[PDB]
Amino acid sequence: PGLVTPLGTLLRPLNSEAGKVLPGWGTTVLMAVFILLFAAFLLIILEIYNSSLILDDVSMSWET
Amino acid sequence: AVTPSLKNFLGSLIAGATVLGGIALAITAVSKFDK
Amino acid sequence: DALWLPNTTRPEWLDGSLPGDRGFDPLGLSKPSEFVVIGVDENDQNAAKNNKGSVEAIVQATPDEVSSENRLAPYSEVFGLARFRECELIHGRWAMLACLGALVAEATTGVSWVEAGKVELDGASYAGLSLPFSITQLIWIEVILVGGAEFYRNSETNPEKRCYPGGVFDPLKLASEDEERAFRLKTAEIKHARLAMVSFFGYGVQALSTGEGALGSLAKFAD
Amino acid sequence: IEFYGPNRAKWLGPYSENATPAYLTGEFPGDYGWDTAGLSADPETFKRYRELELIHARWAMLGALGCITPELLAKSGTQFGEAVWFKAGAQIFSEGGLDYLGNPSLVHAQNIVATLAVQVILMGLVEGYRVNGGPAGEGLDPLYPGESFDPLGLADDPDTFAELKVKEIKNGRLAMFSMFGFFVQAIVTGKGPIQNLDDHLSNPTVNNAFAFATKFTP
Amino acid sequence: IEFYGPNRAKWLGPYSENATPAYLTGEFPGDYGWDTAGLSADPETFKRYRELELIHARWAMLGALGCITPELLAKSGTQFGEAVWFKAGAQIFSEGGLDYLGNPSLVHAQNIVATLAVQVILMGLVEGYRVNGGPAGEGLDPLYPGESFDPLGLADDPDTFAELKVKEIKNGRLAMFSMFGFFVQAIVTGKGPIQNLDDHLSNPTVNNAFAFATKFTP
Ligand code: CHL
Ligand code: CHL
Ligand code: CHL
Ligand code: CHL
Ligand code: CLA
Ligand code: CLA
Ligand code: CLA
Ligand SMILES: CC1=C[C@H](O)CC(C)(C)[C@H]1/C=C/C(C)=C/C=C/C(C)=C/C=C/C=C(C)/C=C/C=C(C)/C=C/C1=C(C)C[C@H](O)CC1(C)C
Ligand SMILES: CC1=C[C@H](O)CC(C)(C)[C@H]1/C=C/C(C)=C/C=C/C(C)=C/C=C/C=C(C)/C=C/C=C(C)/C=C/C1=C(C)C[C@H](O)CC1(C)C
Repeated sequence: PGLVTPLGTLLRPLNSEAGKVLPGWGTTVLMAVFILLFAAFLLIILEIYNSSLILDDVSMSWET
Repeated sequence: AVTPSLKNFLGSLIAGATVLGGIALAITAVSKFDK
Repeated sequence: DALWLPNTTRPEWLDGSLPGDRGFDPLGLSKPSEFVVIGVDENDQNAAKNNKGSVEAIVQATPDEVSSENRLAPYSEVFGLARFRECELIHGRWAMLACLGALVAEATTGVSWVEAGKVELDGASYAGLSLPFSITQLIWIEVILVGGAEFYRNSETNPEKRCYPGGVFDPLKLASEDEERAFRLKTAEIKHARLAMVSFFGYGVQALSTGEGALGSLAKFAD
Repeated sequence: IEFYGPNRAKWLGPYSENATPAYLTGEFPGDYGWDTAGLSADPETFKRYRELELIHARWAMLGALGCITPELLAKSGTQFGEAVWFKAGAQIFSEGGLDYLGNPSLVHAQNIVATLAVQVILMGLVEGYRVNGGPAGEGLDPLYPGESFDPLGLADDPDTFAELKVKEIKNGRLAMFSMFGFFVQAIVTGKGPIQNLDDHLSNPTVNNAFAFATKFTP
Repeated sequence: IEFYGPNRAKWLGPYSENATPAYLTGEFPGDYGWDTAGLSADPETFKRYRELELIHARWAMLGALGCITPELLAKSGTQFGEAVWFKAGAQIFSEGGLDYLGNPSLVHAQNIVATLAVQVILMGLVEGYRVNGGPAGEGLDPLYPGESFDPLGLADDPDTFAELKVKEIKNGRLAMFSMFGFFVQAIVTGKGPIQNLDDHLSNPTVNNAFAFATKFTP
């Protein structure tokens, strides 16, 4: 018994799903795979930017 | 087109995985031994 | 009889009542699995000793695929046949129209579906006939007409008729009032849809592989 | 002329090979009773040798026809680069990778160790399916599955099915003999087999096989 | 026991055709069931194959470690002249005989045929002892004797002793596989194995193995 707007009627199924969370593990292992890939990606760009990992198309000459 | 930097680099991504696998195997070798 | 894995372990919630049902779940994305409901924590900081959620509290909210009336999220769950049939049919019909249209445009004009925008923003030449429009007016007309079409197709409440509407307007020839004839037509349409979606995915991968035209790739193939 | 029962045609002929190895009297295709070593007195071992001979025959037909075909294509109307099944391995390291079918617009594959790893994974999965079934139908016959493997249904009549068994294993023994011929002449002539056939058509009696007999001289 | 019994870790995992050949169901260490050829259908023959395999394993351990050792010693703190097992055989013919550890303060034997005669005599005596059972322990088992020549004797607890059986057999199969690798590398590269490991670490994607894949061509 609160206040009613047309947006209050519209957006209510977005604020409906309160608590429907999965038993078991779910997508946790896949999440771990994406986290390890993201960590490896950051390690790649960090060593490129430090130039501890010299590539071919990467100049690092303050020049392009 | 692999430089020697990338050559000696990819062994580290191997080696860190081997270290974490050694951690996980050291967990499994005594944990499920006891239980 | 004709499964993707011929006489193997079938999924439990796939039988054959649906037309293109061949027992295909390695992932099980259409599973009838329930959802453990955890209540809200004691978020009243007037008093001491607030608490947390509730572990194995509710009877886990037996999932249903009944279409409601709410224009935002009508089906009230995503993982279910009563959404996935409609999603597969709509994606397949758009893929059939798109895969035919790319080939017909490449055959007539000679410009890819990839490079069609670059030759059609400067001149609206439908087969070289110089339509008067411009890109802004095209976006306005496209958005308002396809939006009116989608807001009128969502209004149907029958979960069968949200993909198989029937009636008078869309079935102009009334060739789907039969049982077995319409079942054969649905199980033909779903196979042609499954072909066209994979081939438009192949069009996208050929576009990623440094340009194509679906016959410009064949002109690359020419020898 | 029946290849079954006690009246199967021996490999010899009208000499019926008196005092046969008595542990096989028909009941299986390809039986001629030619067991001079007699390595299969135990029936379980004999079943294992049937399995192994069957799998080697069904590999050897493809191993024959894949070694015949591209040299015919290159001699007739195309060019493949290194169209000989010796240098089909060395085609990868030649210029820019292996171009299949002699076309530098299709497959164009490099990274031979990655190709080998893909080959290892695919062959391991299909062999692990091959042994104990799983998918592709229930594991029903280690010898002759043919449920979906015979999608035209030639296993209807059992007499014609045994006829196709006998034709199958006759042709399989021929293919296994021919591939050993390819492997011996691979060391001997160092050439293509169709080139060897043309050399025999040139010299049927003066360069036939014994010109290449003084090679292995210590 | 997870290692052997009705639920041993079978040699292909989930695809390991979980109904073994019925002539072996556990009862011995190192049993997975990989006799697909079926060459041990008789139990006495199977016993002979164990009798051969355990002896080959126990020689394979020492044959592995004797080849791993000297290049590691030459890298760490010593030198041997020729510290490589390839040309280690010709070191008696090298200048004046062989020097163990590279040290002419110890054995330095010459007259290689006389050393071979001493080897033949001592090996004939100890192999005859291994067959029949003689001094330094009476023969009770041809494979697992377990007597006063065990200065520690870890055959007390039966479960841990079965674990040691399984570990011995697994290390034996690994040592056999390693020595077969040493022999095939001895054929192919003509180089020391630790040198080959360093060369592969220097060039992983080019000097892997397929650089040495155009050698045995006609
Ligand atoms: C009528 C007489 C008759 C004769 C003589 C043979 C002969 C033979 N048949 Mg048989 N057959 C005959 C009737 C029939 N056969 C068959 C169908 C078959 C089949 C399907 C098969 C046979 C096979 C055999 C062989 C069985 C043993 C073997 O493998 O020898 C092989 C060993 C030799 C022949 C010795 C090699 C002699 C060679 C000239 C040596 C070359 C000298 C070199 C220069 C030395 C190298 C020097 C080096 C060291 C530097 C044997 C040669 C088997 C076979 O052919 O296997 C090879 C076989 O698979 N026969 C049919 C139709 C049903 C017959 C009907 O009449
Ligand atoms: C499995 C069948 C197979 C066989 C028999 C061969 C053999 C050959 N390859 Mg090859 N390959 C095979 C598959 C593959 N190869 C390659 C990659 C390459 C490369 C890069 C090259 C070769 C080359 C060669 C030739 C080397 C000549 C030689 O070593 O003499 C030994 C062989 C014979 C004397 C006759 C062959 C049969 C004989 C009875 C011995 C075979 C023994 C066993 C049946 C094999 C063991 C089975 C395994 C599974 C344990 C020869 C044609 C080289 C070449 O091109 O030379 C011109 C070369 O450069 N191969 C790959 C991708 C990784 C394969 C995948 O399956
Ligand atoms: C997950 C699936 C799985 C797969 C695919 C395998 C695979 C294998 N296991 Mg295995 N295992 C698997 C699960 C498990 N295994 C084991 C523990 C063991 C053990 C102890 C052993 C195996 C062995 C084997 C082999 C048995 C078949 C064989 O002999 O190869 C025959 C087929 C080939 C050799 C084909 C190889 C293809 C190769 C690329 C050819 C090379 C191409 C050349 C270029 C061509 C040649 C050219 C010429 C000139 C020479 C096979 C490689 C046996 C083994 O390692 O033998 C060596 C063995 O002793 N496994 C465990 C723990 C319980 C598992 C649990 O998951
Ligand atoms: C039994 C094990 C044994 C093995 C494998 C070898 C092998 C070798 N010895 Mg040798 N020897 C062995 C014992 C003995 N040797 C010698 C005395 C010498 C001398 C003076 C010389 C050698 C040399 C050699 C090399 C010869 C190259 C060659 O022929 O390539 C063929 C071999 C391969 C390509 C590798 C193996 C392939 C294959 C797996 C062979 C295995 C055969 C059988 C399976 C194992 C034997 C079974 C036995 C029980 C009958 C090679 C490293 C020569 C050398 O060092 O040159 C630089 C040399 O001058 N040996 C004595 C004292 C009399 C031995 C007694 O134990
Ligand atoms: C938990 C323990 C731990 C942690 C956090 C670190 C952390 C670090 N060490 Mg270190 N180290 C450790 C233990 C550890 N060490 C031990 C035990 C030793 C003794 C052997 C050493 C010896 C050592 C040396 C000698 C050096 C380091 C260095 C470093 C630094 C850089 C390492 C790098 O770039 O690799 C990056 C590694 C990763 C990003 C991990 C790989 C993860 C990717 C995504 C792969 C995914 C996992 C992979 C698949 C494997 C899984 C197996 C699979 C089968 C499941 C970093 C701070 C260096 C240093 O000090 O810098 C100056 C250095 O030179 N370490
Ligand atoms: C000509 C050789 C030949 C013959 C006579 C047979 C005969 C038989 N096979 Mg068989 N097989 C062969 C080759 C052959 N096979 C090869 C090479 C393989 C490996 C690919 C197999 C794999 C195989 C399996 C896995 C199974 C059989 C089965 C059978 C049996 C029943 C099926 C049947 O009637 O086949 C009759 C076959 C023919 C009449 C041969 C026709 C040859 C055509 C005309 C040539 C076409 C080749 C083509 C051009 C290749 C390129 C196409 C490719 C690019 C897609 C019968 C014993 C089944 C069985 O016994 O279970 C009951 C079974 O499960 N076979
Ligand atoms: C000295 C060689 C030798 C011998 C005699 C045996 C003997 C035996 N093994 Mg065994 N094995 C060996 C080496 C050997 N093994 C190696 C090197 C490995 C590791 C790959 C294994 C891994 C293994 C497993 C995983 C299992 C056995 C099993 C068995 C037993 C039954 C199988 C049988 O009948 O084998 C009889 C053996 C022979 C007739 C020897 C044939 C020698 C041929 C001629 C060698 C050349 C062919 C070879 C395949 C070439 C390719 C080499 C390549 C694979 C590296 C039997 C006691 C089973 C068991 O229960 O264990 C007790 C079992 O499940 N083996
Ligand atoms: C019965 C009897 C009796 C008495 O008593 C005793 C005795 C004598 C022992 C017996 C006999 C036996 C025999 C005869 C055996 C034989 C075998 C063989 C020959 C096999 C082959 C076998 C053969 C085979 C498998 C083959 C295979 C093949 C292959 C893989 C191939 C492959 C390939 C191809 C595709 C093509 C490409 O490009 C390349 C290559 C890579 C080249
Ligand atoms: C089981 C089965 C089953 C199924 O059914 C069938 C089949 C498959 C047939 C089967 C298999 C088999 C196999 C695989 C086998 C293998 C083996 C081996 C490899 C061995 C090694 C083996 C190896 C070995 C012993 C080795 C040894 C070594 C040695 C002594 C060394 C010595 C030495 C040294 C110290 C150093 C110096 O300076 C010198 C010399 C003098 C040189």
